[PDB]
Amino acid sequence: QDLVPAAVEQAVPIQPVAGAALAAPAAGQINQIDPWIFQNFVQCPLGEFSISPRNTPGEILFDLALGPGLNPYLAHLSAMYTGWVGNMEVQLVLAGNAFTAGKVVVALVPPYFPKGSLTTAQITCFPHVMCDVRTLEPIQLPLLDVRRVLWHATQDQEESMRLVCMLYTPLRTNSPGDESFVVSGRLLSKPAADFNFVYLTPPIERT
Amino acid sequence: QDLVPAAVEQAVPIQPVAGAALAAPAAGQINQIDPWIFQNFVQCPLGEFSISPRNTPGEILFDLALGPGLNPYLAHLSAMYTGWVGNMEVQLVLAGNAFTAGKVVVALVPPYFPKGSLTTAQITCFPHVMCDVRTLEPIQLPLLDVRRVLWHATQDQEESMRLVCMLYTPLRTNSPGDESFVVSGRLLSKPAADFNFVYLTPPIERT
Amino acid sequence: EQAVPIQPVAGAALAAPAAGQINQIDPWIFQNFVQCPLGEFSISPRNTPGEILFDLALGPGLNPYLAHLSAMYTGWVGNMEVQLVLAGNAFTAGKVVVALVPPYFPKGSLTTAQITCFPHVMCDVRTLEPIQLPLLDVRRVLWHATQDQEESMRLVCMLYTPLRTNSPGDESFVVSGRLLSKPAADFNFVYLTPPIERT
Amino acid sequence: EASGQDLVPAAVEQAVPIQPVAGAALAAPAAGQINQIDPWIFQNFVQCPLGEFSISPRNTPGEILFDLALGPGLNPYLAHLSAMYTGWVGNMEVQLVLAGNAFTAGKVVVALVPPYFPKGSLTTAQITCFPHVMCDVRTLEPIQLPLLDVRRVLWHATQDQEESMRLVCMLYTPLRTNSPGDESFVVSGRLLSKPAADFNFVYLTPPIERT
Repeated sequence: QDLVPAAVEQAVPIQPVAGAALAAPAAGQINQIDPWIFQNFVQCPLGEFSISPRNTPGEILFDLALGPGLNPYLAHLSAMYTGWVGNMEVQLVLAGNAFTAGKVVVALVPPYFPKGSLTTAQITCFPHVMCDVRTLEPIQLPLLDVRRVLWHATQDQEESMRLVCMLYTPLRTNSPGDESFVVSGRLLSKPAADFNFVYLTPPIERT
Repeated sequence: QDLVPAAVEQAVPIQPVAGAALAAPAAGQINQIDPWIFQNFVQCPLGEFSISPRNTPGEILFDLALGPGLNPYLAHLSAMYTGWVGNMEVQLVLAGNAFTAGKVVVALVPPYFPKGSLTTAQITCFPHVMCDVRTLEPIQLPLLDVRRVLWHATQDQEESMRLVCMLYTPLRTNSPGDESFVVSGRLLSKPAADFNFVYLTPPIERT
Repeated sequence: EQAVPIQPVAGAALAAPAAGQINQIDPWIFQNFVQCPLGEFSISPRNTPGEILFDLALGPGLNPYLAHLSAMYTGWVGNMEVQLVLAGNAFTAGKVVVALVPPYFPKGSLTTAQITCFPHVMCDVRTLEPIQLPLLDVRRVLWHATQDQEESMRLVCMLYTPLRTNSPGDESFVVSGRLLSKPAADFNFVYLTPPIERT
Repeated sequence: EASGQDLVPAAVEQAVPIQPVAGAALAAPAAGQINQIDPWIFQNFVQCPLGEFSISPRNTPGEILFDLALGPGLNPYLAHLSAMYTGWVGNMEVQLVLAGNAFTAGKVVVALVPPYFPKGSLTTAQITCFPHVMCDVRTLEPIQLPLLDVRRVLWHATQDQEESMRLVCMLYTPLRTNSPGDESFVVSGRLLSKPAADFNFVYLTPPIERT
């Protein structure tokens, strides 16, 4: 006998990817960061968007890319280093009342996947999480570092794992004053447990 | 003395059915699949429907059937094999605001049950789960493999356990702009812990 | 050469608990390869590769003695053992592939490439000894019923690589092949039954 | 024309001067998932998609009989699986079937040209400069030979624009026959393949339709 539940958490599963352990011998240095940067999220420099009843399902709300540019602290430290390697952790927040119905999908698109058009039927094929616009609490995901190079360079804009958000179900409400109720959405990020820069360097302050 | 609670999870109970353990001696092979296919749901190729205030209670919203056709990964691997056996796991998501009231029932209709008309009084007789249209999180169910044959054939459209969704309680709202508020609904699926194909075969790509 | 990527298929040890009886066969029948009813072909130098030389499914109809015994029982189950013979001297060249298609497969054309994807063997036309290989009873039911031909595992023989020989003014020197079969160690009939007249 | 041993059953694998090459073991700690292909695929050889070719007595020494690059496009199974993932690692094992008639004669050469080598000419003067084998068109047994993943990065994207150690078989000596009558046996050569010990893909993706 057994008993299967009918409601479980989302909890995207992963297989741990190595950070500095791969880039160690081929890098001149391995530079730590302030251990408190791992300790809270912070709004990504571009983590801003807004859903609207005039968005068709399938539209990509945002498409971020793993890197130190997702965290204003890492973005500031990146001026003193030539490259980076490791994982990060993102979270999303929405602003919707009980009148807005609709669901979006946040998926972890890997690198080297053909950058083209994604259908709603495809977006769920990736490791993902489904979030409806009525949620109050933030929703987090691990941005791993699937890569075939030992460590990326900061200033060269390497290709890494992306994170895409698609409007799964058409956002629609009842008929109060609507079509003027953009659901705002924000993104915050913080380095995962295995993030660190690669080579100390004069702060060039121009990146 | 004792104390019985008043609110528990749904958690449909099961008795484990054997997968490859039955089909082992009478099959030429037993082919594994990528162990990561077990690790996330993905929208069923036909997992799309929509409830409307113009649906009478009793209407069947969808009726799926156990098989590799519920998962685009299994559906793709099925071209290299002649048959399959095992269990799967489905989940359902809805898109409703706080104004839509109504409940549906998801039941596991067994094979060889007379394919006819099901009343609302009957739908709850099966192992089922009750879901109201206001739910935010997905709701999952185990699609077991009740069968009297050792293993089904992929290309012959065998008869297996179905999964039916009936509008239990009439979906109705208050009176904002309504009758134009179809509650979208989607289905995702993934192989259970005991799924595998039966016989390697040139990929015929035409199924 | 009897090494194909296949598992041992249980027969008559899987159908025993649900069969009323398990009837045996005259053991002499186990010791004589008999010509299958359509297990014969003849390759010509102009036969294009990819052709189907023979195709035949497992069942009691592959053996005259087994076909005669089938009229006396209700069901049958078990494997068989076949061998291919080719008539070619040392001055030939060309290959023939023999595959084991599963007992559920969309019928139609098979290119010379797909035929290799099954558990198969490749055979040169210069092989003296008969090529032996098993015919296992892959199935979903326990034991097949004698009075209705259901899907069973089939042998398919495809001309893989064309024939390269000289030939005199006549008659182009075909390479003829034949196929013989016999019951395996655990081929049995199920339920003794009065032999109905039109079987 | 007969079953005799007047042929060259040179199934001998001359020691190809090349070290072993690590496969998926290098990309495992860099892939976010755990992936694995059907073990039965590792069992039997199968004709490569473009696995057929033919040698005519009018072919000139130096003509490329075939030139095929390492990747999932060498097995129907692997090619079908490659539509589900994004990236692949590992080596391959290839059998060459050259069992021409006993009245024929001629030799070809198979070489493991490394990546980043300029494609194109590959003249007969330099085909032997690579780790190679010399094969006779009258060989009975299939000639086994490895296809290692000599690479610069961890894995190759399943979109195989990458550079992989391609394998090239070139006609070395002209094909000539010896039978007394008005006919030169054109020999039909085949190519079978199967994944090596630790060939593997990396990251699951939606199985695109038009691969």
